[PDB]
Amino acid sequence: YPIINFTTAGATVQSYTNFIRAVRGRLTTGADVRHEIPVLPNRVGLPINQRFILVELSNHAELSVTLALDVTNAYVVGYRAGNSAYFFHPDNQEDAEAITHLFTDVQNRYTFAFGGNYDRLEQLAGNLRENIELGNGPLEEAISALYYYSTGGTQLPTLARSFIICIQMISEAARFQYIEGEMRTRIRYNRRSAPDPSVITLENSWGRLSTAIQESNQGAFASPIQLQRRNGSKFSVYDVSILIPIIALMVYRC
Amino acid sequence: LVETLVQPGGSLRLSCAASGLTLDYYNIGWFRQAPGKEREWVSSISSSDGRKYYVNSVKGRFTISRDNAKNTVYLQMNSLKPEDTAVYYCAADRDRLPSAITYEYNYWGQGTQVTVS
Ligand SMILES: [Cl-]
Ligand SMILES: [Cl-]
Ligand SMILES: [Cl-]
Ligand SMILES: [Cl-]
Ligand SMILES: [Cl-]
Repeated sequence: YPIINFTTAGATVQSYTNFIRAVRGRLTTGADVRHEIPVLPNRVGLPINQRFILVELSNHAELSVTLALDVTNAYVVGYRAGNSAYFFHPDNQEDAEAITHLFTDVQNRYTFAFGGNYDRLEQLAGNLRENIELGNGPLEEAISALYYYSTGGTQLPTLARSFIICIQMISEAARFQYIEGEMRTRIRYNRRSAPDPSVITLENSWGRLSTAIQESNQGAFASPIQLQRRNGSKFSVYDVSILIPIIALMVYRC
Repeated sequence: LVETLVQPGGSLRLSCAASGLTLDYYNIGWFRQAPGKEREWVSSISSSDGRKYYVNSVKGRFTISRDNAKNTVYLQMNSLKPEDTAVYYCAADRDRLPSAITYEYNYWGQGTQVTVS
């Protein structure tokens, strides 16, 4: 599978931007463009050898872990650290076959009983996305946390918090230009902060926006979708034009 | 201070420039604000392309462009309508592409009252 390497050690705005761009490049190899936005392929007839992308993450402590991303939805499905691989619960039997092709050289394979959706991971982390800080610091710590999970040195809450970090800084940044821009500024000013409600509302709406965009009549939605501005005010979206600057990838609906 | 009249179907060009900013490496966006309303995104141009973005209601009427010779970004407005009356603002940012979702940008230009009669 395609591998993208990124290190938090000395990360800059440019190196993070190059990283997200390469992830987007690998995710959209099989995408087609609807209303100027690439649509990720759906799983039907998508060859197994093209189902996943690998993201290798290092930090200053010279620890590395490898995430596996699903090209149908950009989401993290599992990861490898050393001789151990951990996968989220697959949502059907076809996906369970799919993940047997990841990390086939590890001696120890484990599938969590739970999925990797935000509501679950926040239950396990003991905190909501609103109170989990993001940035180069949080990501570096998440890498260490993932690395030592096989070792027995990471507790479940810390592990779920690290997943929440990785998914937002990689999967959601790949999906949304706005969220990539937010991570760039954290790096630019060397600061960590939790995402705001507008980021969270946008993450929650990714599937619904994809539906409204792909079912639209040359841009115009059949019905409006409410989004949240960063200042907290809420606004209706009636057309794809407003979303083109914000959203980089869509999930298949057709 | 807002700078501040056009006939319906008329033209107007606004300028985005600041002495300290190499705009050819910024994302530029334009917004407009009616008296009782919020600031509405109009159009953006990306730094790391020449890629231009428009709200549907100005497509074919407004054109955004960069003049790298004068380090300036322009919004050319044609076929203006009374409904386009508003204070117009440009914004610029090295990291964020201006959009409707946020107003947090490194640079906000002075407003210009545009009044179509
Ligand atoms: Cl680091
Ligand atoms: Cl693999
Ligand atoms: Cl489990
Ligand atoms: Cl909770
Ligand atoms: Cl939250």
